[PDB]
Order: sequence, then structure tokens, then C-alpha cells
Amino acid sequence: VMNRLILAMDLMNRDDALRVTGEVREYIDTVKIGYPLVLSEGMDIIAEFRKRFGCRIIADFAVADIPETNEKICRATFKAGADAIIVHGFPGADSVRACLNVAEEMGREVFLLTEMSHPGAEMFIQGAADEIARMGVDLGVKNYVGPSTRPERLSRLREIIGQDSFLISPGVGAQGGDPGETLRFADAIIVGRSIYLADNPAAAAAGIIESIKDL
Amino acid sequence: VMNRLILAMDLMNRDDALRVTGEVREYIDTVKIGYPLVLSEGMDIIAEFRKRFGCRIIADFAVADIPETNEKICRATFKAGADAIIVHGFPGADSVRACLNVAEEMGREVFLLTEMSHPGAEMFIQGAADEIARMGVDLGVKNYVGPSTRPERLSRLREIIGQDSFLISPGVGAQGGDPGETLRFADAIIVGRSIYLADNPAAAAAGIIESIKDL
Ligand SMILES: Nc1cc(=O)[nH]c(=O)n1[C@@H]1O[C@H](COP(=O)(O)O)[C@@H](O)[C@H]1O
Ligand SMILES: Nc1cc(=O)[nH]c(=O)n1[C@@H]1O[C@H](COP(=O)(O)O)[C@@H](O)[C@H]1O
Repeated sequence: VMNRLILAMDLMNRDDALRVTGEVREYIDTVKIGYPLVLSEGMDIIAEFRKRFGCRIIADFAVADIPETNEKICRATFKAGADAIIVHGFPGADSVRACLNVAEEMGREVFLLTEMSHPGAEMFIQGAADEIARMGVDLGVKNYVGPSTRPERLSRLREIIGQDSFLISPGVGAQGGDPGETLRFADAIIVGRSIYLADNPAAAAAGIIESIKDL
Repeated sequence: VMNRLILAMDLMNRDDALRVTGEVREYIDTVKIGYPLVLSEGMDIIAEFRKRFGCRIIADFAVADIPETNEKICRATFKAGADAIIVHGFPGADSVRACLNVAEEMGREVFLLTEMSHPGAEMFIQGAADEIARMGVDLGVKNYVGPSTRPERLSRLREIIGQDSFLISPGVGAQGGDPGETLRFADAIIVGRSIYLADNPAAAAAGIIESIKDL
């Protein structure tokens, strides 16, 4: 990913989302779009972004249903032009395999979310996260998401998935994570509010990239 | 809920979704709409259904993100006219409280999903489900979802949440659950494919209601 930085575009207005992404485009080449933007503006926003910016799009849909429904969600998401989808591992292996099957059929990718970045992840998810990551390895998952807010957990995840898997990490900036520390273990960092709520998003992105280039 | 039956409308085409819901409307008064329909047809389909059928709409969005994102998802979902939203408990209490806060602000309801109905739920979710339900009780959640496919787990959930909480249950029909057994513990059952894939959905719904009225 360009500069190892993925923009989390969670503004809920098409005009604002387009303006901020355009302003930071020279620093990124992957945008993560989630339900805040899609539920406000529609699935067509994915193809619009892909066309206007020529970026890769990761659909952060935190997919977390039964296998049949997960299949339908993945099929709608890739039909809309997303390059990859983020899927929860907590619902178990059949739910994840449903997503992997559709990604195989459509030439796309699944990212497995293993431990979440927020405080509540400590309640249930963290205790399952090593096993979720091991399940990923055993299903042949090659792309993973783990938390910037806990780099010792990010280290342990990297250890489970090995050096050839690709690992991206949210929770940088607003949630407390550090870019440079997170990039010791992740291949790329995801940044939302620290860029898109900034008075000058391009300067915010540039400042992050500057602290990165040093590593 | 009319006849204790909620239709899970997971067809992905507006025309087919409208036709089946119209055909079964005399038997239900609550429709659960999830991402298969919304990601195909847009969020406007919720208001369309609410207007055309005068039903209550539960948005099955399996919400499973960090608190800030959950807030945004809930706000978009209620702005679109949904009466209630389904939220995962696995991400922990802060994520659930974010949804409860928005439902309080907008005069709407949250359903907490506690154990899922599919086989993979046995891997991680089932081991956490009693505690997720207890967390719900301690947050003041009054509406819950638990699995028709495991009525001994549905009994244990009912025991945790008490008799005054409202409990709805998917996995009836296609996934193997039985209407009458599930209604020993749940207030209402959710049915999707057994109705909407039937040659005659009205006859399928009627046949279910007939086996219900007996209880
Ligand atoms: N999918 C996620 C899983 C996760 O564990 N934490 C996380 O923040 N996210 C998403 O990453 C982004 C973090 O953005 P920010 O905290 O940098 O604003 C938001 O889209 C979150 O929904
Ligand atoms: N949200 C759900 C949680 C769950 O545990 N199981 C379940 O099937 N669902 C949903 O209920 C419906 C079950 O439909 P069917 O199996 O009756 O076709 C589908 O919308 C599933 O996504």
C-alpha cells in the first residue's frame, strides 16, 4: 500500500468524503470504506471512488453473519467493485469459509479481523483472538487485521500468521495507537479521524508519512 | 409480533422482496431486513417497506464495530426509518452501549445478539454467550436474539434475561429449528428461506402459523 497508509473514510456525506479523499490521494492508494459512508450514500459510492481516485477499496463491513448471509453480503460487495472485504473471525470457520468461497469465485480478497482495537475487545474477543488467527491460517487466509492500540497483541498475531501474510492495523491516532510502533508488526496502518477530522487532511497525512519514512 | 412470526426478507431484488412480503403480510407485522436486501437496493427500501406494508422493521445489521462506528451505523439506520437494530454483543459493552445511546436519542430499540444459530457459533460465540447475555441485562437491554437450532441454549438464555425481556429466534426451518419448540422459550420466531423460497410463501407462512396456534 502506498506509503503503508490506508485512509478510513468514515465521513457520511458524499461531498465531504470526496473532498478529503481527493486532498490526501497523493499519499495513499487504498481507501477503506465502511457502513457509515455506504449506508448514507449507497453502494454506488464504491465504484465512484474506484473510478475518481484509481485507489484499491477495502469494504469494512465487519461481516459477522451465518454462512448463507455472509455469501450474499460478499457477492453484493464485490459486485459493487470492492477489491477486498473485512470479515469477523468470531462467528467461526464456516462463516469465514463462505466469504473465502465468494472471494475465490470473483477474484477478490478477504481480510480476517482477529482482535479489535477498542477497550471492549478485552471482554470476549481478545481471549479468542489467537485461535481466530490460527483458524485463519488453517483456512488459508492471507490478509489480517489486528489492533494498533495493543502492539504486544499485534506482535503475537504476526507470530501466528507468519511474515508472508499481510496485516493491516486500525486504532492509529484517535484511538491512541502510534504509526511507527504499529508498523514494527503490521504492513500498513489504517487512519481515519486523525486525517479526515483535521483542519488540513493533506498536512495530517503528510505528517504521518514523514514519521513513517523514518522507519 | 403478529402470530409470533417475523419474516427475514433476504431476497436481493426489490421486485421479488416486495411481492413475497405483500403475499405474507396478513400473517406477520414485523419484517427483518438485513444487508443482502439493503446492499442490493439501498437504505430507502426500509422506508418503502414501512410505508407499503405498515409493518415494524428490524434492521439486521449484526452491528460489530468500535463504539464510534457503531454510533454512526445506528444513526444512519434509524434515520432510514428502522424501528430496531440487531447488535452483536461479542465486541463488548462499550460497543453495545454506543448503540443503546443512539436508540435512546432517537426513540428506537436495540436487540442484542447473544448466541448465533449456525454450526460455527460453537467455536467462539457459544462459550461467551451466557456472559454476553448477562452483560445485556447489566446494560439494561430488553430485547435479545438467540438460536432456534439449540433450544437448550435458548432455555439458558431465557433464564438469564428473565420473563419480561423480549427474545426472538432465527434458525427455524432451513437451518433445522422447529417453530413450536423454539416458541417454548422465545417470544417470536424469525423465518426466512422456509417462506421466501417456497413455491407459495403465503401457504408456507400459514402452515407455520397453524403449527403455532396449537401451542
Ligand atoms: N474495522 C475496525 C476494527 C477495529 O478493530 N478497529 C477499528 O477501528 N476499525 C475501523 O477502523 C477505522 C478506525 O478509524 P479511526 O479510529 O482512525 O478514526 C474505523 O473505520 C473503525 O470502524
Ligand atoms: N442474524 C442472524 C443471526 C443468527 O444467529 N442466525 C440467523 O440466521 N440470522 C439471520 O436470520 C435469518 C435466518 O433466515 P433463514 O435461515 O430462516 O433463511 C437470516 O437473515 C440470517 O442472516
